[PDB]
Amino acid sequence: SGPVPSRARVYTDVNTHRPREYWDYESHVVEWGNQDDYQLVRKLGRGKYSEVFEAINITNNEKVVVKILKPVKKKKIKREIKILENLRGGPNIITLADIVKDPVSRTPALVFEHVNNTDFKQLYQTLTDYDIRFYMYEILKALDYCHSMGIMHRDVKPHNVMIDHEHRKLRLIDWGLAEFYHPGQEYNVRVASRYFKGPELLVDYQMYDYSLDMWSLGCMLASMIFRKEPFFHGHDNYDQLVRIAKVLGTEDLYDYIDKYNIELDPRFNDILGRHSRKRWERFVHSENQHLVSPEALDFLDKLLRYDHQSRLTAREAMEHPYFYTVVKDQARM
Ligand SMILES: Brc1cccc2nn[nH]c12
Ligand SMILES: [Cl-]
Ligand SMILES: [Cl-]
Repeated sequence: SGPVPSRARVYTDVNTHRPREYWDYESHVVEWGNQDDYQLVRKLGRGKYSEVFEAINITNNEKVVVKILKPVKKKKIKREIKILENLRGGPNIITLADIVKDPVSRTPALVFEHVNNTDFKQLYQTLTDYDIRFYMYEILKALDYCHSMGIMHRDVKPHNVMIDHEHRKLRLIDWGLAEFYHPGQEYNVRVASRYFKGPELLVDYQMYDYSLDMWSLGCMLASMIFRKEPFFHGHDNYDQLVRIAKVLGTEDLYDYIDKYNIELDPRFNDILGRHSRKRWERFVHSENQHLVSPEALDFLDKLLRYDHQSRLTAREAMEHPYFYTVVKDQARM
């Protein structure tokens, strides 16, 4: 018969208990402002597939970031707006300041609070042990918040984390793939960037939850403490699962597939083979050993599980011994 159903271990019913308007983004009515309140200063480098500008609010001479929404379903645009409005003011969440259309092209754009175009990817292979712990804890505050608000990010990766290293400030950005969690909803598995895709995405298990973000976070942590970018380096989406299976082992993979009665794409039958679960010590060498501790490996091991239900929640992660010194230093401000 079909795949075995799954529910989030935490924040399972939070959208059900909200008014319909909170999560029913298709029925959201946007008041569209005038892009002529803003003057674009310069294009920010965000890849071939993104149009983001530094701009000035000409009324108050404030710096902002403008994101021009490349043509895409109006439903996706409402979804990102409604999620950004719901999360506005949450810890380490980017602030949506305005929603505007070009008066001529009528192209929709999002206006955000200014952040420097310094993403985590530029910094996260040069950090101290303490700074990896510090910024991981700041990312967890954003994830525990959006999860508690019934939202999964689904595109957690270094490029989507903006850091002001001088002020030790972080923002989680690009909510364009984010969704509301509803118990029993089957989601699109064609989300996230290859190297950060959870096993649920790779084996086509659609009834996933907030725990997807916790896999992505584990991939980022592994890349940082082992200085191995990316940690799971697949040629394509099929090879991605093989790269995972060569570390996590095939026994736990086939147990996962059996537990949720997953129908494994036939292409997997040749390429997964048979692999032991590897000890993390295998990835430790003289140029990363200063970032690796028993605490870091214990924490990483609890994020990188095939079974999405087994992974730490954001709040459980924030309680791990890996963050004791960060928590203590925060309480003393
Ligand atoms: Br770049 C950038 C900056 C601020 C918010 C953003 N949301 N998506 N990309 C963003
Ligand atoms: Cl990235
Ligand atoms: Cl989607």
